[PDB]
Amino acid sequence: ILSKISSFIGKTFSLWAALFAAAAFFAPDTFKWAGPYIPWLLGIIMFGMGLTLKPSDFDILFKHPKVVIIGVIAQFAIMPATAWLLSKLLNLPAEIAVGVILVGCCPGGTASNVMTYLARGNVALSVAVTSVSTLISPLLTPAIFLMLAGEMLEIQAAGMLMSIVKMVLLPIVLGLIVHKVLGSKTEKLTDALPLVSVAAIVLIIGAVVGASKGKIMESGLLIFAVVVLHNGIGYLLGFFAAKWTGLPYDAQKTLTIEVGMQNSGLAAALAAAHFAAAPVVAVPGALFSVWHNISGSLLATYWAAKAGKH
Ligand SMILES: CCCCCCCC/C=C/CCCCCCCC(=O)OC[C@@H](O)CO
Ligand code: NA
Ligand code: NA
Ligand code: NI
Repeated sequence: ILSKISSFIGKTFSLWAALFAAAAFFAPDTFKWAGPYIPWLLGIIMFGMGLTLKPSDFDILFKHPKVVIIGVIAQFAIMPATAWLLSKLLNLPAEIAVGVILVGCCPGGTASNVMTYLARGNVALSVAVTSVSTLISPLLTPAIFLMLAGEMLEIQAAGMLMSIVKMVLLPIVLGLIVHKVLGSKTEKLTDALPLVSVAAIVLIIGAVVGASKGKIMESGLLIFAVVVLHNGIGYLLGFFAAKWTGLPYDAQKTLTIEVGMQNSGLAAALAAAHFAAAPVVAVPGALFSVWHNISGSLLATYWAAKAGKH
């Protein structure tokens, strides 16, 4: 029972998130109790990621490091640069540009693992690239964010590294330990992971939307269009990054999805933690978490149909 509702909730995530977002846009007091808990809500999500990691998920890293490295490089070369170029070309306000760049600087999101499966790409590659990007993000996300956004607002890069360590790295390590400890019984914790992760992230979105209602009223449509462009250009450059390195079609699909899909929950949590007096900074991350599941689903559905799915 717990499993099949998890799949339905997974397929309908953007609808649930959109309704919670609407509820927060008309009743901000609704989810403002969750604001202070955003880092912990993300911590739970990343704790779930650690519970599902296994040593065989890194077999491809030691057998085929170059393809994995290509994916990780494409992640941190395309999405931060794309966020900066969009911010400059569209002349976005500093607050919004910082939040868009912040999203672009985060690692990939584990949802890319599922979209890659649905798209019939290389799932082992998707899992490896997301895992590696995530584990090195405490160093790379602040470093790139500092370089691209440091002239817009004051950035405490070392402080953000420690935030990622506490919200990402330690929960993952706790998840790895708990799993090595529990062994096979861990399946009974991960049976709850999809619904818990969905509840946590919609709470983050609702808290972010409520705190920035006024800014969404004046800039909500602009931010949405930037997210669509940022996510979409990611797919495009990820695809051709794979094609021009000579990788096969299944890997092209994987890195398309890997690059365009982001750990946008982390971007929202970092903005809440470090830019709390500017709530709109977290809005790009919140919207990205919704849109990239819609866009990734459309892309995966398209590629599955091309691969012969009835
Ligand atoms: C369902 C399984 C339950 C297992 C629980 C494991 C979760 C462990 C996660 C820990 C992550 C905590 C790191 C969170 C610590 C950083 C929070 C912070 O300092 O920012 C200030 C905020 O209050 C601003 O809003
Ligand atoms: Na992935
Ligand atoms: Na990505
Ligand atoms: Ni048929």
